Amino acid sequence: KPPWELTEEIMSVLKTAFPLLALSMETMVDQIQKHFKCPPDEDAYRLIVALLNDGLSYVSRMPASYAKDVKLPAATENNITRFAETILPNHIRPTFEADFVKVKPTMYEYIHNLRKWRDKFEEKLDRRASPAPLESFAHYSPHLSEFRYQKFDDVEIPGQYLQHKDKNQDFIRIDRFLPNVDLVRTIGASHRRLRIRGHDGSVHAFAVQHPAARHCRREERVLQLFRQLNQTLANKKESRRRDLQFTLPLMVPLAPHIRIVQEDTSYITLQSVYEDHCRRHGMNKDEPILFTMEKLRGLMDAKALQKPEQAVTAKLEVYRAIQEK
Amino acid sequence: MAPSRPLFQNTEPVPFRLTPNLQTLMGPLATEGIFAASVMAIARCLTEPEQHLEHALTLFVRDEMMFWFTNSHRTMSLTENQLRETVQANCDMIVKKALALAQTPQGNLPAHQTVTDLIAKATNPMNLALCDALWMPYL
Amino acid sequence: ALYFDITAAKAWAEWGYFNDRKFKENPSDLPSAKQALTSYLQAASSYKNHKSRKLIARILWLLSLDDANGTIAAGFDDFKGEIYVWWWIIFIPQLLVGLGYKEAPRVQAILLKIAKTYPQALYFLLRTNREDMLTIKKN
Amino acid sequence: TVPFSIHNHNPYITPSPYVPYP
Repeated sequence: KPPWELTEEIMSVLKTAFPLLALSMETMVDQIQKHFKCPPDEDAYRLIVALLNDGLSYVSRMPASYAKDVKLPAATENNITRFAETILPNHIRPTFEADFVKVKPTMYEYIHNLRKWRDKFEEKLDRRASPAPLESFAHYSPHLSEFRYQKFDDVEIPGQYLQHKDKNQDFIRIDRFLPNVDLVRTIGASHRRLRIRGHDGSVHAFAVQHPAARHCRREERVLQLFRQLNQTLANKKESRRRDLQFTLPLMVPLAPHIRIVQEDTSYITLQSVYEDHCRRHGMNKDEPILFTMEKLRGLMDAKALQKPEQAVTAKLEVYRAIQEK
Repeated sequence: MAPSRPLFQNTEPVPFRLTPNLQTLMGPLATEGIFAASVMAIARCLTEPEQHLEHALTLFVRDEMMFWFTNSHRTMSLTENQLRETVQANCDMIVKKALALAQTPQGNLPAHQTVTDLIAKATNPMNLALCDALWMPYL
Repeated sequence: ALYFDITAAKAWAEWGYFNDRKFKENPSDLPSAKQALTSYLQAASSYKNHKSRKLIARILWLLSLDDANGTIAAGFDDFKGEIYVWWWIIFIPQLLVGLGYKEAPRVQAILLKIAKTYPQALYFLLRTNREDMLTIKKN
Repeated sequence: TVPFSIHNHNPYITPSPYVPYP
């Protein structure tokens, strides 16, 4: 029979036993899935950043298109117009259309406008009141009011079955949802930070990723393999004395597009450090890439040979100039 | 994975990411004393019996192969022999990479010389300048 | 030794490994693979000491190299006893993806047994899988 | 060269980032 028939049979067998537990888990999943979706501004930021990265990658792959005469090749205008029409709020559609669709620009103005829009949206998102009440993400607060007054069968904190244990007697149960929700913007995305209290006073933090990537299962498989490998390291002598372990957060999919990830609140990316230094020193974060693109365009428009095999000394000189400047 | 053939390939100028800024954050003394030795320690502890790593990697490689074949939309046979052969080949490649790092030299050379060679290759500016702009070889 | 021993699992594991190696060397001795699967099942049932996960991985690898007649998938009938589904929980993704490839009955038996004792280990993954199947098969 | 300096290079040692390169 089709796989979904067997899946439904297993689900029915599961529901016949533990009806109240299944009901509680289903209600919790439904509430999280319904009230933790992206607002329009974050969608706009995500899509603008994706378009800018794609344009930079294309120009890098095929230089000489960065000149002021190439008229937006690769049939990307279809993507531009589709994004303007069916993925943009009515409020900002006119300005976006006037800036992008009407002008029909070259690559230079394309990237310039994308950069301006990205900066605008970054500034807009960074000035939000970050800690938002948990009772706002609801119509009658089925998350702050639920759970110790609305649950049925003592749900467990998710993600505890991915570990290499021998019994579940001492698993931590959900006791409460903390009433504050953080707003976090990453380099190209953003999410909400939930927090849970266990029945022993411990606190666990998760990130809710609504537009989960297209390759989540592969990453989960890699994490599974290296979580398996951590046991041998824990049991071997040359490694256990140095305390060598891979760092692998727990991930639990709720829907084929939603996912919760165990969170560390003190993370920072290397890109963030670079951008903070640029901000403090009055520089521009985008200067090196524009410099590289312009120099490669100039040196490839002319002869692109006379260097030994592929280590074009022009590339090394550009790299040294970037390092020095 | 290579889009043409079912193999594990990187095809980048450097073996891994080790740029000048990370090197400066670590420092020369720490880079020599901790970073270089830990890689060999992990390799030695994981490849002690050589039949453990392959057994651990079998299912992961099988799933990767199934995904590749399904995405290429060119299975057309579900041939078990082909699956077995490809899985064995890929597991052998990965175990070769792991066993290279855990091997000591023959003469009077230091225990971790392959790791030092790899670090030299990854810090050479000649091939650090052939990376893409989004990779930011600087920093 | 298997005749002499009462409940020793090391003998079962060694016989299973020997039969598996014999099958690997000669890719036409299905009876050897069947014996290896049965021995692995016996050893896993006798261990209950967190060392049956490797045996379960070997069993899952064996099940995927079956013929059209399910010759390998008969050591389950050959072996009588409990399963101790606790040690299979780490492999739920493999079972869920395998219930659509030529071996649905065997993995489905284990999944059904898990559903009746550890619902919280399976609810979310099963729900996501069901949604995926609904989206793909009957878009 | 420069005895008792940790910035010297040697085929059996890592390069070091404070000198240009081997």
